[PDB]
Parts: sequence; C-alpha cells; structure tokens
Amino acid sequence: TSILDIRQGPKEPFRDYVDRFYKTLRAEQASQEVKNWMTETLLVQNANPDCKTILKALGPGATLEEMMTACQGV
Amino acid sequence: TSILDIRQGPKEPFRDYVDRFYKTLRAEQASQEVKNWMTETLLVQNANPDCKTILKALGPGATLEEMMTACQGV
Amino acid sequence: TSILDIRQGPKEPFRDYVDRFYKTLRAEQASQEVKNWMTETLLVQNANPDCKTILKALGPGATLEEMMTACQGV
Amino acid sequence: PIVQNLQGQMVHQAISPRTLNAWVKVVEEKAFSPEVIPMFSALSEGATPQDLNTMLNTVGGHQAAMQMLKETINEEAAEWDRLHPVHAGPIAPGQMREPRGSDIAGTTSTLQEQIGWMTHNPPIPVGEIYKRWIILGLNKIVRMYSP
Amino acid sequence: PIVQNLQGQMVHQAISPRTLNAWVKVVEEKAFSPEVIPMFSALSEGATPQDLNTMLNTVGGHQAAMQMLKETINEEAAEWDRLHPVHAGPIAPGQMREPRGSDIAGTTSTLQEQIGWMTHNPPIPVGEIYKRWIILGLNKIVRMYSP
Amino acid sequence: PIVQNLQGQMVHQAISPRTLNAWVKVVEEKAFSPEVIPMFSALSEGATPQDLNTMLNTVGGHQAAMQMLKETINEEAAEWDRLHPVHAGPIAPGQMREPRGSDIAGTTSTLQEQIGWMTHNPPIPVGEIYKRWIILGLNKIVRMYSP
Repeated sequence: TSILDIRQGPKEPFRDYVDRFYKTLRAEQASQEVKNWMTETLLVQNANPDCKTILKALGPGATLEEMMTACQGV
Repeated sequence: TSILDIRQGPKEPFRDYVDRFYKTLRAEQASQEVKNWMTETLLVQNANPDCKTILKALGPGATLEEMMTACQGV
Repeated sequence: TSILDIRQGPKEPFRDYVDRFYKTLRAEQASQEVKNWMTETLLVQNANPDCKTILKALGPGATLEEMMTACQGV
Repeated sequence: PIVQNLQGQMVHQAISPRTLNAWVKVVEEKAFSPEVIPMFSALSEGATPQDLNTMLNTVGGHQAAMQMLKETINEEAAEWDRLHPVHAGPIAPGQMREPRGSDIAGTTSTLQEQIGWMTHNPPIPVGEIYKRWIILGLNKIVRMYSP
Repeated sequence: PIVQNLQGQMVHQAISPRTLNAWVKVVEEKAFSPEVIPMFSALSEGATPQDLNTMLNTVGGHQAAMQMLKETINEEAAEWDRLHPVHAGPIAPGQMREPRGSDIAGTTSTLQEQIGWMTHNPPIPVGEIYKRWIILGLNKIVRMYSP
Repeated sequence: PIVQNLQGQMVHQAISPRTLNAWVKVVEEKAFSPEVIPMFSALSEGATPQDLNTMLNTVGGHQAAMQMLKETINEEAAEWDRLHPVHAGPIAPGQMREPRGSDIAGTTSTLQEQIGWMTHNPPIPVGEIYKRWIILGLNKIVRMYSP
C-alpha cells in the first residue's frame, strides 16, 4: 500500500490513523526533509473533516502530543 | 510433483504461483543454464491468459519485481 | 507383533506398509543375511494382489525407490 | 563467525542453534517487516559469507522474494567485479589473492580463505560488502512487499 | 565432535542434548523438505562418523527412507573401496592405516582412530566424504519424495 | 561423570539438571521405543555406575520392565562373578582391588573407588560392562514390549 492511500476513516480515531501513518512512513526510505514535508502535509490532508477542523485551530508549530490530545473526543 | 505440472490458476494470483515455481525449482538439481531456460520459458507459458497477455507486453529483458508488480491487478 | 504378522491392506498404500516393515525389521535382531532374505521375500509376499502384480513385473534386482515409485497409483 | 578469543586473537567459532532458530523465528513471525533489517544486522555481527549463505539457504517459504534477493546478490556481485578489475600480473608468493564478487558471496572462497582476508593486516570487510547487498536487496523487497 | 580447545589443540567434545533435540525437531517438523540439508550441514560442523551414525540411528519414523539411505551409504562405501584399492605391503610401525568405506561409515573404526586420521598431519576428511554420501542420498530421497 | 579438565586430568563433575530432565522426558515420551538406546548411549557418555543407578532409580512408571531390568542386571552381574573368579592370595598394598559384579553395578563400590579404576593406568571400563548389560536388558524389554 502507498503512503497517499493512507487516510482517516469517518469513525476512526486519529490515534489509530497516526499509527498507520508512521508505520507506512517507516516503509518509506526518502530524504528526511521530504519525510518532514510528508508529515506536515499529508497527515492533516487525509485526516477526517471533524478532526481536520480541530487541527486547523491548533495552527502551525504544533507537536504530536498536542495533536493527539487535540483530536481525542472526535 | 513435477515442474511441468506447476501452472497458474484462472483466479490464482501470479505471486502465489511464482512462489510455487521457485519452491519446485528449489527441488530441481539441474545445471544453472538449464534452470535459466526454465525460468524464462516455463513460468510464462503456464501463467494464466490474463497475466500471460500482461507479460507478453513487458517484452524480454524483464526482471522479477517488474513482472510481479506488472501482474498485480489480475 | 511378529514380522510375519506385517501385511499390506487391500486399500493401504505400499508406502505405509514399507514403513511398517522396516520399523518391525528395526525390532528384529537377526544376522544381516537373514534380514536380506526377509527383505526380498516377506515384503512382496504380504504385499496386496494389485501391487503384488506390479512388483512381479519389476523382476529381480529392483531397489526401494523403484519399488516405491512402482506401486504409487495402487 | 570470527570472534576474538580470550588469548587475544581472532578465531572462527560456530554459530549457536538458538541463534539459528531465532533467525528462523524472526522470519516466521515478521516476514518482510522492516524490523527484520536491524534484527538481521545484530544477528550478523561478526558473521562470514559462508554463515550468511547458511542463513539465506535455511529459509522456507517466500520463494519469490528469495529468488529476487539471489538475483540482487548476483547483480551486486557482477557490479563488484565490474568496478574492481583484476590486478596486474601474477599473484605474489608472499601475498594472498584479491577477492571477486563470488568470493564475497562466499561461493568461490573457502572458510580459511574468508578468515585470511578478515584476520590479515590490513583486513578487508567482505561481510560488510555482502551486508550492504543484503540490506539493499532487503529495501527492494520491503518496497515491493508494501501493499 | 572434534573441536579446538583454548590451549590450541584439536580435542574431542561430546555433542549437546539441545543440539540433539534440535536435530530431532527438524526431522519431526520438516520431514524430507530441502531445508533439512543446509540445516544438517550446519549441525554437522566438526562432527565424527560416529556422531553421524548416532544422528541417523536416533531417527524415528520414515523407515523406508532410512533404509534407502542406508543402502546408499553402503553403495557409496562399496564405491570407496573400489576406487581406492588397499596399499602395497604391510602397514608401517611409524604410520597409521589407510581407511576403508566402512571406516568412513564409522563401522570398522574406533573414535580414537577417527580422531587419529582427522587430527594427524596431513589430515584426511572422512566426515566430508560421508557428508557427500549423506547429501547425495538426501538428494535421492528429496527427488523421490517430491509428489 | 568423569570428564577431562582443562589442566589435562580426568576429574569427576556432576551431571546437569537439564541433562537429568532430558533423560526423564525421553522416557516419558518414547517409553520402550528403540531410539531410547542410542539416546541413552549418548547421555551415558563418560558416566559412572553410580550415575547409571541414579538414572534407573529416578524412573517413574513401567515397573514391570524396571523389575525385569534389575533382575537382568543381577543376572549379568552373577555371570561377571562366575566368569571372572577372585584372584590369588591377599590384595597388594601397592595395588587396588579387582571389581566384582556388584562393584560394576555400583552397589559395593564407592565413587572414589569407581574413579580409581577408570582413571588409573591401565584403566578398566566398568561403565562399558554395565552399559552392555543395560543395552542387553534393553533388547529384552524392546522384544517383549513389541506387540
């Protein structure tokens, strides 16, 4: 399965999705800079509308514990 | 079971067939040159029509990752 | 169980019978010459009619891989 | 493998059965998963080519992958021979011969020869050259076997 | 087996129970599968004929195959005797006797005799000669037991 | 058992618990099957009479067989005494006494005595004499317990 095919379900907790992401990211062998680009970009983009909304409110500069606690009720 | 009796099913993924082939090839003890001849020849010949069609389009010079990714949807 | 009591079933593969024979032969302690006599003699004699027929066609001088492949369809 | 003895010399010692079995069990359980590569790397510490063919030959299953790897090992070996040409004139009595791709793959060399190269001064890291080919070929597999 | 001691000499040491049991377990699990041959080869590293009969005699089950192997071992042994005739005149006091097929099969030789031949200079590889017969006979079996 | 130490002498060392347990487990699993005899033979390598009674006494179950064996061991021992008469006159101060059937069975001898006989020059193989009685008695059992 390709990294672009990794997406969050409509009922799937973000948490279970983030695990899937760094597992597939774990099978990507690209430069770190590209993998940083993938992190800030693709993760949020394939996140579900309800959490996506939430993550837009965190702004930039956000870290994984704060994202992970931010989308917990969703 | 003989190597000539190894054939791909009509619904069987190529992949599962290629595994069977190099397992049986693993129990053949013939010269390497003969085993090379068996590789390029018998594998495609007993491959199913849908994939067989696919493999004919790869042309010669093809390697196993490209054959294996080529017949994946079939 | 005695070696004379070892016999092939009417539906039993020869193979399963030959295994039984050299297991019981494995518990006989007799001179090698006697055990050679037992091999060529008793094995065929207590073999079933269908395979017995087959084994008669191999003639003498036959070895175990050829007997074992000879009575395979039976 | 070739290990250091108490006396302070490098000598060959055989690999252990529960090491062997641990290699088997990893492959059984985690198949093509990436954790296989650090795992391999640890269990290949101080290992010979000969021991590395032993580990590859003792696999059961995943024969499409095992063939892809073989063919990668030969490609990488063909490339070794290409990049490093044979050297000028006859081999010196005082010296031992330079390896080829097939000596690195363990095929054309004997154990004592594999110990000569590694233990000698300078030493040549024929394990580490095969190791990269294995790891490279492991990347090929991992990337393919991603779904 | 005959192993090298710390002092720097080759001495005999007994084979281990969980090695024995690992041999048993391989046979239990993988029967006639090809992986049995590299596996055998690793576990037969530095092994004597005597240890090789021990391993063959400790099998349970697959008695048709065990008999086919025996008969292959004797054929290969008969062939050893044929190809290598006995040597000219009486045996020297200063020397030890040349092996026959049955010494290679371990049958007519004693352990100390098996250690004499292997440890002596030049050494003779009576393990490796039996090993090929075992591997050859393993091919016979594998080829037959293919379905 | 009596094993060779690093220093180059023969000294007694105790047998291991997972060796003991492996003896137990064999008997549990394969009962009277023939594979028990090579198995026994390997695990009895370098063993004393004392260790051999330990192994026989630690059996549970199959008490009819255990009694048949005992009675075979005593018969074979009675036969040792018959065939080898006691020697002429008093025992020398400079020498140690010849064994009887019961010293071979371990019964009338002490460990240090069992080590005297085996380690001394010439050595006497009281293990191997008991071993044949055990193997002979094992044949009796195997032949009976065939169905």
